[PDB]
Amino acid sequence: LKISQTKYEEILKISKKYIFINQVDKSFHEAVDDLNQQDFIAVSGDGANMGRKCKMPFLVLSTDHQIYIFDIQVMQYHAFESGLKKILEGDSPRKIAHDCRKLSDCLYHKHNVKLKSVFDTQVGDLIITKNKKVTLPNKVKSLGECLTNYLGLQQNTIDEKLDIVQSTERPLSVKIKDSLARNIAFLHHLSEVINEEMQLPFYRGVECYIENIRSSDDFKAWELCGKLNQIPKEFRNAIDY
Amino acid sequence: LKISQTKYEEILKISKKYIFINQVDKSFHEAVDDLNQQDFIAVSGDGANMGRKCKMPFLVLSTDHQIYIFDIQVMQYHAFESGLKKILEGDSPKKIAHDCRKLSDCLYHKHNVKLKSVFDTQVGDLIITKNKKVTLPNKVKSLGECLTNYLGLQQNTIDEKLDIVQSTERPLSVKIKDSLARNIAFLHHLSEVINEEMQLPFYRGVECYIENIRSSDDFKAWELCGKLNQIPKEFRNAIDY
Ligand SMILES: [Gd]
Ligand SMILES: [Gd]
Ligand SMILES: [Gd]
Repeated sequence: LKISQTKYEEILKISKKYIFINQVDKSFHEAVDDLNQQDFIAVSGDGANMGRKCKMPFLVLSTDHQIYIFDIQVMQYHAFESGLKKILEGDSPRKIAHDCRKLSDCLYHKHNVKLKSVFDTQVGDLIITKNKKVTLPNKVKSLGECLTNYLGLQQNTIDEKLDIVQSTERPLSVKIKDSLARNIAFLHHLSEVINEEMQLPFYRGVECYIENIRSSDDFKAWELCGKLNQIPKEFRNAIDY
Repeated sequence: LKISQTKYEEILKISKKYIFINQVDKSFHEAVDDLNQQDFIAVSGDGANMGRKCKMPFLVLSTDHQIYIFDIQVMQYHAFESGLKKILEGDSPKKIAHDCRKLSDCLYHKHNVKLKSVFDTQVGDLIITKNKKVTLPNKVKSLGECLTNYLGLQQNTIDEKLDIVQSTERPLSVKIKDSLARNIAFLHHLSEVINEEMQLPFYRGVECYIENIRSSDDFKAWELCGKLNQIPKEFRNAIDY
């Protein structure tokens, strides 16, 4: 694990505590209001794996503290008109996704929802790789490959083959709901790690600031307190790469 | 304004709804628990403007939704031993600051708190500027300048010269509390804007993903659904500058 044991356990608990929503009722509106209080929500690709060829049977969204499964098959367009569309189309919250290409296609052509304002962790991995290796790799990384690489999770964490027929059977099984929740549970976290890893020069510049006065002897420190309109002398080399 | 009118009004409300804490009591523990639920908290530089030369009379911390003013002059080290130290020295939450140089100095030498894990918006404006202009500027930007530049706020938003004598008199005046709260109110939002503006290639790569399949005709779209281990054909061009 590259995440803490504490944080891992907290996410595992979140994975078990999902809320399933299959009517536009008070729990729906409470979910929509919680999603709208966040800077970032995560959206799973589960349910959109055929792009524009098929409607989504469900839509999995989370905050950093709570996972929601919306039963799109049963609520139909009502779930979108009652708040999900504005969430997905709006600037805020930003949507975290891992490879939103098919999600975007499915939402637009099957649900009339134009996804906008996304943090894509697959794109982030490509940016981190380019920053390090100068050129892009020839292939992209799966969500599970990223969860292993960035968080240290075991290789089998994501259930990648949900069965298309069971996903459309109702009542929706507990086994499928539990898989959907586990498959989204680490995505919020992944995004925070990838965002930091994208910004290595920035973070070196921060570390220069945090130390610049604090580590100096008194006379030096007092001289620097009078020169705060200036960049620290070691800053340019710090952020260099 | 470069922020929405709605968001502006939300932040001005937060600025008025601060909580003042001057004893290690139930409100204090409530605040520490709230701050520890967050990915990011902000920390104002107000109170630390002489670095190591003087103790902080107050410490102002905020979440995205709530401002807290802690009376360090009255609580003294109890406030740090009761939860503030671990917050400020821990990896999580990350602390947003604008120019943490003196804050870091004061916290360590006057309060035995080693600030760690910071997102510094002054550093972030430097990174943005270097990205755009190739080289670093010859001066740094104040918090007020960055608020105007990035959020569109008016020039006099920050009260940059708190009255030293009223800052150490108790009861702490409403005028000083109100200033302290106004001076931190916009810092969380500033950090979110600066974080996005640091990452322009990333965001163009994201827009490439959102459009790649969605904008294609059906034939192309379906071919692309069979080639998701590959990078979109225009992605390099998108992320190039
Ligand atoms: Gd988080
Ligand atoms: Gd309370
Ligand atoms: Gd925010």
